[PDB]
Amino acid sequence: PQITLWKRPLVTIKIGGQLKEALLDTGADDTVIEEMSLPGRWKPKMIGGIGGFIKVRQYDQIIIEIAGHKAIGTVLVGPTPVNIIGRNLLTQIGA
Repeated sequence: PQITLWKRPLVTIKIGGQLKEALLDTGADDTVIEEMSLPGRWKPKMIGGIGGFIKVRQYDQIIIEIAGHKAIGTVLVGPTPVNIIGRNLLTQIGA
């Protein structure tokens, strides 16, 4: 089975005690989470640039739990299929 590597189990994150599945993407500078409802204040955000033009919402005061570690920062929310993590969180963990 060398052709395919079993690789250790995937990775999950805990937001408010909720279990979610997300993939790591070093190519993503920021983090985007599929559309969902969350408690607390929210703000409308728009994206354009090149190849973009959709309205999304974001949260600027939420806490994320990773590998039993607490972290506070901005967490952009969009209609993306699932959740994707960018360098913002990847580097947050440190080395």
